[PDB]
Order: sequence, then C-alpha cells, then structure tokens
Amino acid sequence: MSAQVMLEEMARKYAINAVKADKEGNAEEAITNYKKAIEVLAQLVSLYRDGSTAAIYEQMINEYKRRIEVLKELI
Amino acid sequence: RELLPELPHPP
Repeated sequence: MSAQVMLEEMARKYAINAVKADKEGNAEEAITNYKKAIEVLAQLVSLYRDGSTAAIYEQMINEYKRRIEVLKELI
Repeated sequence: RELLPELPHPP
C-alpha cells in the first residue's frame, strides 16, 4: 500500500468517526476527529499538491473546517 | 483521480 492510499484511508477513518459522533450529538468528539482528518488531508496536500486529487482534499478540508466552526459554538 | 469511496460530507 502506497503512502497516498494509506493516508487517504487514515483520513477516511477519522472523517467517518467525526460524522458518526456529529450525528450522535457529541460536538467535542466530532471536532477532534474532523481536526484529525484535516491534518491528514493537509499532509496529503503537501505530498501531492499538484495532482488531480488535491482539489478533493482541499474541498474536504474546508467542509470539515466549516463544520468545526459550527460545532464549536455549541459547547 | 477521485476518492472511491467518497469522503463523507458533514451533517
């Protein structure tokens, strides 16, 4: 398994954990996992900045950042 | 290139 695919799966696991916790109404756990997905996605952006997948990484970073900013206001 | 499966969108 390449470094790209391995990190992509890591980001996915975090993202799934965050959306699950989010829907269960656990703002903090949702936020923790979103941040961890963002950090892995930022790493993927550094490693493959000029590739075609980067636009999707960058899109998801922003979606997750925006969900963080909403959930932060609760708690 | 695309992610398959898609990364989940937030609520």
